[PDB]
Amino acid sequence: DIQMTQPPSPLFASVGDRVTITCRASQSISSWLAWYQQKPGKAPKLLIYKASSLESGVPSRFSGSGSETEFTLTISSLQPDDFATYYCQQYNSYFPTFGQGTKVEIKRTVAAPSVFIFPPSDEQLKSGTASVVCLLNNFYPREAKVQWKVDNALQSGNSQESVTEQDSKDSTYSLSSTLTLSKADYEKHKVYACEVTHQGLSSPVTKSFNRGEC
Amino acid sequence: NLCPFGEVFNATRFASVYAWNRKRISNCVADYSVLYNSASFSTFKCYGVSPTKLNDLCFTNVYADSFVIRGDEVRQIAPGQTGKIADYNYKLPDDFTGCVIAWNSNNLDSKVGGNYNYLYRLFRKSNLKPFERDISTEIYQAGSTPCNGVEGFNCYFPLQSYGFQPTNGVGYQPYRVVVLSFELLHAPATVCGPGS
Amino acid sequence: EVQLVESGGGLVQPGGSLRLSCAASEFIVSRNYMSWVRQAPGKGLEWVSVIYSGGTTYYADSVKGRFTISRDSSKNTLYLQMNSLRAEDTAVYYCARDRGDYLFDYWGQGTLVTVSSASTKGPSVFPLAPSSGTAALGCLVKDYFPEPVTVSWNSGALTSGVHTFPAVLQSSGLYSLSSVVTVPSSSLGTQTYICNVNHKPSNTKVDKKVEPKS
Ligand SMILES: *[C@@H]1O[C@H](CO[C@@H]2O[C@@H](C)[C@@H](O)[C@@H](O)[C@@H]2O)[C@@H](O[C@@H]2O[C@H](CO)[C@@H](O)[C@H](O)[C@H]2NC(C)=O)[C@H](O)[C@H]1NC(C)=O
Ligand SMILES: [Cl-]
Repeated sequence: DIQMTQPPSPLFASVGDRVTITCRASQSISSWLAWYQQKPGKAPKLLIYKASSLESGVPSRFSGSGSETEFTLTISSLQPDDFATYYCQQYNSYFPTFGQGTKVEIKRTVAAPSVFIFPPSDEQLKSGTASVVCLLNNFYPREAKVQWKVDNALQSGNSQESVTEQDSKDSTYSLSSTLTLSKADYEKHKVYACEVTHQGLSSPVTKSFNRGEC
Repeated sequence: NLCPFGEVFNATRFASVYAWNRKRISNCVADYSVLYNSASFSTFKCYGVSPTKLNDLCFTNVYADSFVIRGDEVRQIAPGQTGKIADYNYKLPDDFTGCVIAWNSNNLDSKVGGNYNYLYRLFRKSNLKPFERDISTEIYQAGSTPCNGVEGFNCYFPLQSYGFQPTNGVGYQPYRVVVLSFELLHAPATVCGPGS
Repeated sequence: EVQLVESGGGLVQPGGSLRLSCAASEFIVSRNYMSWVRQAPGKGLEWVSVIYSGGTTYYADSVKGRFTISRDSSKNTLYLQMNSLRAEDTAVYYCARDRGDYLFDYWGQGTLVTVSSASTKGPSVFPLAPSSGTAALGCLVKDYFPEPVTVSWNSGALTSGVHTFPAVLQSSGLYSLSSVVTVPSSSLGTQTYICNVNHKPSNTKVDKKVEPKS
């Protein structure tokens, strides 16, 4: 196959900015490249074919460039309705493939998260499992590292994360991360902590509790 | 008096695949291993005949079809294939007796900024019959609104350009193709090899 | 005017079958390149199958032998017969007009297909209790299926500060979700906070009062 790589999300811009989204084909596809735009809950719609030809209908602020293995989508002045995900796609080969997509979300000032840790409820422990939850509230930008630590040992492979969509009132994110343990192992350990790394914090903020201790 | 193979293989202009050329060859002597032994072709597949024994054989007539396609489309020039080319441009029969010969022609056929003289048929309601040449330019109606010869949404010019360009993708580069068909009818066999 | 409308999607167990359907208008299915493209939740786009107007059909290797594309020109309808479904086939399936060479210039809105062996189950609702200006509290809506649930606070009276996170799919095949709210820590012992959880598929309605721990 041919693998299409785009940059990671999100891309932060404001109304009026000039935005460029790149695309990298793992081999030469000459100029057989397409660009699609997708809003959440809606199907994609085509913007650019043959790498640089505007689809009939698409506003003129959209433009495409490139050949061989590197391509570029460009929005001269970003409009309010241009916040979406953009996929590239090589066509005119035996099997088409898309890039993973690049989402362009709203730009704001850096905001550090407020961090909360929640122990398992006595209700849940009686049922045999323990979920420790760590909340990162209203932060910007999207990138944030949540490191679980149990009796000071860094925990990997037993936590899951979920992020809210960018807030419409203040364009921040919130993050929930659940660490899941058997009840039996939950009580083999004393200190539970999550360590939050984010560019709005001078140093990693840690919130912790000692199991059983009020 | 030799068969005018050079007139087919060494023509300096080739046709678009949708409008493939056909030279009908007859009343001549053909040394096939002139082509067989030159080793200039990235493809030389024969069907229903042994390429070396060809110079011992006679046929009523031989047909040489020629055209340009993409390198990665040369696989479609074979019996039993499907795809844009096989279906809508040039179709071999399942019982094909002939040879399929191809070679990379990027030097001659790739034009900077796109060589928009080489086209293929992109839209067609139905698959071609074998050895059918369709040169229609009727506007293809993809919707329920008749097009009345005017392009527009759902109203597509049926042909697409290859736009052969300098590209480092070999599959995307143009190849010149010669298809030899061997016809054997209840008539004189006017196209013979050296040995007979 | 022009339209592509998918249907036939829904919930099915691994090994099961499902026939997708795409009713077109103004587009004539039998004269177009008609495609199916799918999107796993939160993932990218994957082309599935094509049917040429002339009859030729192609398939992604991930579905060869199991899916079959077809059409009924009497009904101006495209079909996708999916056999031997696996969980990895879970996606929104889009019907798209391919304008030649896998250039998808018109997409239906899509129909979701969930392949799972999980049993339908209502969630358990556990408290995320506030700790000793601003306090955070929440609800852990754990171990339900299928999607979705809804979460309110104080039957809607509380809406400011509320983040209901996207559900994560656990190793067990069951979803889990958190709903949190930040409130003035002064109100903790004076104001009552209840989360109202609704999971229609199992006819579950739960109201959990969240309060600080003694
Ligand atoms: C296609 O042409 C090549 C090369 O031919 C040259 O240009 C022609 C216009 C004509 O003037 C030739 O005399 C030129 O040589 C042919 O290959 C030659 O093949 C002969 C036969 O074996 C050999 O003696 C020569 O040395 C070759 N010369 C070169 C430059 O390759 C080739 O056979 C022609 N194709 C066909 C199908 O006839
Ligand atoms: Cl192709």
